[PDB]
Amino acid sequence: DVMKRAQGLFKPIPAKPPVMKDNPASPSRVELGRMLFFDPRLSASHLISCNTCHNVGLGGTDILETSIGHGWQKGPRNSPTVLNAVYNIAQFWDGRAEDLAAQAKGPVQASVEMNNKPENLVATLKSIPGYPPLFRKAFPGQGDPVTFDNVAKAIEVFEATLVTPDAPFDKYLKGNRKAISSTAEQGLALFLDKGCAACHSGVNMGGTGYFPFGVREDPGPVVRPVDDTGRYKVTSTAADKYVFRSPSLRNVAITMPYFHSGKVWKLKDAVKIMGSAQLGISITDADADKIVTFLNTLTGAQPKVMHPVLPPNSDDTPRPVSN
Amino acid sequence: DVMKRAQGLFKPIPAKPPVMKDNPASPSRVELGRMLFFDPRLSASHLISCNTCHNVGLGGTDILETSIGHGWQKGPRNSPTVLNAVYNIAQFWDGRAEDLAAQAKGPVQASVEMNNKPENLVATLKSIPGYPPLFRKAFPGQGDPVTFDNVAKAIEVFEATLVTPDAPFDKYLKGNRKAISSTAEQGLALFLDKGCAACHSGVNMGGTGYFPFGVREDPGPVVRPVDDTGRYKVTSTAADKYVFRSPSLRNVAITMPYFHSGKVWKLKDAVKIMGSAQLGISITDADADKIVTFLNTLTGAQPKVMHPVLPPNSDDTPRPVSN
Ligand code: HEC
Ligand code: HEC
Ligand code: HEC
Ligand code: HEC
Ligand SMILES: [Ca+2]
Ligand SMILES: [Ca+2]
Repeated sequence: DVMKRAQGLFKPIPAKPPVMKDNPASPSRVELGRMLFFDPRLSASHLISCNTCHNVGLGGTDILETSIGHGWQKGPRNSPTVLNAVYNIAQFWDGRAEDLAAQAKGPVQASVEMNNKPENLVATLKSIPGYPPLFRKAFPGQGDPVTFDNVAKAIEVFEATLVTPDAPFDKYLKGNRKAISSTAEQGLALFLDKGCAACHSGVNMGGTGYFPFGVREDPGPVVRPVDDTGRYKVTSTAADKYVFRSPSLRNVAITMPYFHSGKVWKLKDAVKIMGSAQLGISITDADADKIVTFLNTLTGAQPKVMHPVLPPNSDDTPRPVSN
Repeated sequence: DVMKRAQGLFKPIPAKPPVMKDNPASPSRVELGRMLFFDPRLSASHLISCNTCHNVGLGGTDILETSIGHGWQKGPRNSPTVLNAVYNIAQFWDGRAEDLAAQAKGPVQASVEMNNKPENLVATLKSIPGYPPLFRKAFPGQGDPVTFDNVAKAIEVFEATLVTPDAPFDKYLKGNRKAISSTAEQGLALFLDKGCAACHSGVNMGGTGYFPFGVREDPGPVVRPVDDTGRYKVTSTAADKYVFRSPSLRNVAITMPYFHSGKVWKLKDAVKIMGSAQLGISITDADADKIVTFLNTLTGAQPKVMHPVLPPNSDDTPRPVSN
C-alpha cells in the first residue's frame, strides 16, 4: 500500500522543537532570538531584518525571484524558507553552513543583504539599554555575553521553533487515510513511482543531500544560471559543479517562485522540470496536476509569532548607514 | 497643584479603541486591516509593508531621519508614529489627510514609498484566493468589496486599535501621584509654566492644530529645510508657510529622531530647540533634563500584535515590480 511505502520513506514533523547540541533553548534565549529575528537594527541601514526576506506571514520567504537587500541590490538566489530549516543537513542552497547558528552570520555581513559587520552589530546592541540585560539572562555564564556568536545562537534556538507540524500529509503518515484526498494519494503514488523520493525523503521531504540540478538534462541558462555552480564554489571539487542541496518540499505550495534561481513561478512547471532535468521523463499535465495536489498536502500549521516589542535606542546608538 | 492643572489640559488614552463614524470595527474588518498593514504585497515590489516604516516593535516608526521606500529612495520627511494617530485632528505632518482611511491611500501610491497604484492593488488582492473571502466578511453589503477604499477603511479600524494606554503619566492624571517621579513632576511643571501645553494638549499631548515651526526664531535650514513649507503646499495660503501640525508627544522618547525633518536625534536637543524656536527662551540643561524625564512618562503600553499569517499567492498573482 502507498501509505505503508510512504511511512518507510518520510516522517511527520514533531510538535516539539528539536534540541540544538551545545545551544540550550531557555525561554530567555528563544525570546532573545525572536527579538533579533525581527530587529532591523541587525542591518547597517536599520531597515532590514531577517523577517524582511523570510517573512513569517508568507511561508518564511519573500516571494521574490531573488532577494533585494541593502541599497536595493538584487542577489543571485531565491530565499529559501526558514520554516523547518532546522531539519536540513546543512544550510544555504549549496550547504556551506553547518547549522542555523553558522548560517545566521552570513546575511548579517553580506553586502547585498544586511551589509553589517560584527563589530558594528555588537556596538549597536550594547548601546540599546534593553539588550545587554536580555543577553545576560540568555548567556549568564559569560563576562561579555553581547557577541556575534551569541546573536547567532539566540536566533538558532528561535528558528528551531519555526517548525510546521500537522500538515494533512503528516496526519496521513500517522495513519489517517482520509486526511488527504484520493487525488492527493494518487499524486503521492506518482511521486514515489517516478523516483522523486530518492532526493526528497525523510522528516523534511528533502534537505537530505547534494545532487546535480540536471542529472539527465540541463535545465538551461535561465533556470540554471551558468555562473552559479553551486557547491563547486564551496569545495572546488569538479564533481560538485551545479550541485545543490535538495530543498525540503514542506510548505512548497506557499514558497514560490522555485529553484535556487527563483525563475519558475508555477509549482506545476517546477514538477515538470524536475521530471525532465532529474529523471529524463516527460511528466504529463494530468500526472503533474496530481503531484501538485500531493505537494499541497505538505503545507503545515504556520507559526503564530507575536511581533516583538523591541527595546529603544539610546542617544549613543549608532545612526543608520544607508549608502 | 500641578496635578490639577494637568487634569485641566490633558486626558489619558482610553483603553477601548475609538469608534470611526461610517467605518464600523467588526472583528473581520479589524483582522483584515491587520493583515493588510503587514502585507508587503500592498507595494509594487512586494517587499514594503506599512510595518516597514511604522514598525510596531519600534514605536510605530522606522528610526530613520527620513523614510526609505521603493528603489531605496529617501523621502523628505520623518515617519511619524501610527501609535495613537487616530486621536490627531488630521494626518501627515501638514494635516493634508482628514482621517486614517484618507491617509492610507497616500503611501500606497507614492513613488518613493510603496510605488503602487489602486488598480494594480485591487487586481493583486483579487488574485490571492484567501483575500476576497475576507473582504466579503468585512464589507458584506457590497457586490465588489475588494476596492482601494475598502483597503483604506480596513487599515483604519486596525490602526484605531494601535493606541497606547497606561503610560505612567496617564496613571498620574487618574490620580496616582506616585506614578511618576518627583523629577518627572518638576518636568511637568516646567512644561506647563514655559507654555509647551498650548500646542501639545488634550488626550494626545499634541496633534491638536497647526503652528509655525519657528514662532520666535528660525530653526535654520537643516532642522527646517527651506523647500518644505508645510501646510503652504496644501492650502497655497501665505499664512501657512512653515506651518505644521503639532505632533502628539505620546511615546516621543521611543520615536527618535525628531521634527518633520528627522535631523534632531536627541530628545533633550528637541526640547531646547522648541524653547528657542517656539517660545524665544533658552532652556537650561537642568530644566531640559527634567522636561525629558517628564516626556519619558508619556510612553504607554506598546501593542502586542500577532504577526498575521497571510494568504498565499495564486499562479495568477501579479509578479513583483522592482524597477
Ligand atoms: C534578504 C536580503 C535576506 C536577509 C535580510 C536574510 N536572508 Fe536568509 N537567506 C536569503 C537568501 C537569498 C538565502 C539563500 C542564499 C544562498 O546562498 O543559498 C538565505 C538563506 C537562509 C537560510 C538557509 C535555509 C536553507 O538552506 O534551507 C536561513 C536559515 C536563513 N537565510 C536565515 C536568515 C536569518 C536568521 C536572517 C537574519 C539574521 C536572514 N536569513 C536574513 C536572504 C536573506
Ligand atoms: C535528486 C536527484 C532529485 C530528484 C530525483 C528530484 N529532485 Fe526535486 N530537487 C532536487 C534538487 C537538488 C533541487 C534544487 C535544484 C535547484 O538548484 O534549485 C530540487 C528542487 C525541487 C523543487 C523546487 C522546490 C523549491 O524551490 O523550494 C520541487 C518542487 C521539486 N524538486 C520536486 C520534485 C519532484 C516532484 C520530483 C520527481 C518528479 C523531483 N523533485 C525529483 C533534487 C531532486
Ligand atoms: C515608508 C516608505 C512608508 C511607508 C511604506 C508607509 N508610510 Fe506612513 N508615513 C511615512 C512618512 C514619511 C510619513 C509622513 C509624510 C508626510 O508628508 O507627513 C507617514 C505618515 C503616516 C501617517 C500619519 C501619522 C500622523 O500624521 O501623525 C500614518 C497614519 C501612516 N503614515 C500610516 C501608514 C500606513 C497605514 C501605511 C501602509 C498602507 C504606511 N503608512 C506606509 C512613511 C511611510
Ligand atoms: C506651538 C506654538 C508649540 C509650542 C509652544 C511648542 N511646540 Fe513642540 N512642536 C510644535 C510643532 C508644530 C512641532 C512640529 C514641528 C516640526 O515641523 O517638526 C513640535 C514638535 C515638538 C517635538 C518633536 C516631536 C516629534 O518629532 O515627534 C517635541 C519633543 C516638542 N515639540 C516639545 C515641546 C516642548 C517641550 C515645548 C515647550 C518648551 C514645546 N514643544 C512648545 C508646536 C509647539
Ligand atoms: Ca522559493
Ligand atoms: Ca520621529
